[PDB]
Order: sequence, then structure tokens, then C-alpha cells
Amino acid sequence: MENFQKVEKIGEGTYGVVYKARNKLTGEVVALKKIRPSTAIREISLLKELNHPNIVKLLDVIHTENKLYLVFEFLHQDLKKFMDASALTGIPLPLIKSYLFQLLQGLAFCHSHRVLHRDLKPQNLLINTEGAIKLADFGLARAFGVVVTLWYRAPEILLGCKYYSTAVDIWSLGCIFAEMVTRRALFPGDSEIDQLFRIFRTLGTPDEVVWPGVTSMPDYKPSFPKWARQDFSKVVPPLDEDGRSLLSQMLHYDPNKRISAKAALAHPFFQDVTKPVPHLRL
Ligand SMILES: Nc1nc(Nc2ccccc2)sc1C(=O)c1cccc(C(F)(F)F)c1
Repeated sequence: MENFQKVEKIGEGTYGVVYKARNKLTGEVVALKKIRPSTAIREISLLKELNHPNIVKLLDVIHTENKLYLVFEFLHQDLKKFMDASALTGIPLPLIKSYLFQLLQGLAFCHSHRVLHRDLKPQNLLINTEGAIKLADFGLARAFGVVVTLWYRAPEILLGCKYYSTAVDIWSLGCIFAEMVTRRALFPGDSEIDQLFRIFRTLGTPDEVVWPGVTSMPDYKPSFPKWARQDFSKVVPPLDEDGRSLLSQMLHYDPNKRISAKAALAHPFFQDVTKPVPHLRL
């Protein structure tokens, strides 16, 4: 490339290939994302203004030769790989707590600036050797607008609601919190209906009592099986009551009842939060 030198492919992103690259002029190592619309350019460019310790910095938006690339700060490893690497022993609770606290700070910051992620998953949560965790790709979904992982999708999205709210990110984070704890995905659906029914089998089929307006959602069907809610103590067993109470508030069916990132930061679960050093194999 004219302005960069590719080091290697990191993986397949939602919008195109993501490469580890080196800036020709500065020598800095970055995550270069090729995007496979003028409104998009202006919108994404606004995201360069976001700066928070728990948000992966969008360094630049490059539009040349009629191709679009996004330049992001490069982090050491993603949470998916770290969880896989920590499968035999599990991520220590203090580190799970630290990561959840930091992720909520990142969401609180973005949400306060009216920016949603909409597709949070372990793959876009990045960590470093110092104990920090950061979220990448906030705001891209709104700007770009559409195998895909459905495991972290909020129910309102699965039911076809075309209006998103900050609550979709809290749902995804709750799913990730559960996965760090149990070392297994909470709702590993293989299709949209399987994803929805896995949520229903665990949290109970929603109704107008727990979620006013659910029966009028676009893809809701009166024929959905009616499953009873499972005892929450069976869903993420290890986790103590503070952790379980917080998780339950992040997984409420009605997005309006779901706890905000700001309110979650004040939950008793974080009374003893610390910032441990992770054991990272790079
Ligand atoms: N900034 C940034 N640093 C990264 N370092 C890294 C280095 C080694 C292993 C894993 C991640 S990855 C990354 C992403 O922003 C990102 C987000 C979603 C998906 C992907 C991909 F999977 F590669 F398509 C990448």
C-alpha cells in the first residue's frame, strides 16, 4: 500500500478484512480495516472525536482511490482468544469484575454521546498487558447499516424491531459477562429463531406482563412455545448474588427496564472492584 505496509491479516471483520499494518511515515502499528456513501464518511469521521480509555481509538478515516479504510489503534489480543486461552482454569473473578466495570465505563461514555455499538461480541472487545479492556467499532452499525454470530443479539432485534436503543449494548454485555463466568456462551443460537428460543427457554417466553408491547413486535408470533423461566441460580452457578442481581438487570426483556451502563457502575457488585494484571500469551 502507498501509505502503509501490511504485517498480516488479523481476521474477518463485520465490514471487511482487518489487517495489522505499519504506517509508512510514522512506523506506528495499527489495525487497518477495509470497508467493503458520503453520509457514512461524514458520520464515521465524527467518531474520530471520541476519546476514552475504554474505547479503541479511531485514528483516521481514509478515503482514497474510491476505497474506504478505517485506522484503529492496535491492541494486543481480543477477549474471545483470551477466554479460549483461559478455558481450563477460567478468568479470575477479580479480572472478570475489572473487565465488566471498564466495559460499562466505555458504554456509559459512548451512550452519553449518543453513540451505540449494536454488535458487541468478544471479538471486538480488546485487551492489553496492563489490565485494560476496550471496545472497538462503536457507531459503525448506524453509519454503515448492514457466518454472522447472533449469540449476543438483544431480543428486540431478533423480534424485528428496527429502532435501536442503548439497551441493546447492555444486553450484549450481559451475555459476555455470563460467558466469562461460566466459560460457555450463554445463548449459542445457530439461527435467528434458535437464538430467540434459546433465550426463551432460559428466561421464559416473554409476555405483555414482563414486556409491554412485545406481542406487537414485527416478528412476534402468538404460536411461539411458552417456556417457563429457569431459576437464575442455575444459569451462571459460580457467580454470587451481587453478580447474579446485576446480570438479571442487564438481561431484562423490556429494553426500557434494562439497567443503564451508568446505573450498573454503581451496583454493589463493584464495591470491591480492582484492576488486576492478566496473564497474556502474545
Ligand atoms: N484494534 C484491533 N486490534 C486488534 N488486535 C489483535 C491482535 C492479535 C490478536 C487479536 C486481536 S483486533 C482489533 C479490532 O478493532 C478488531 C475488531 C473486530 C474484529 C477484528 C478482526 F477479527 F480482526 F476482524 C478486529
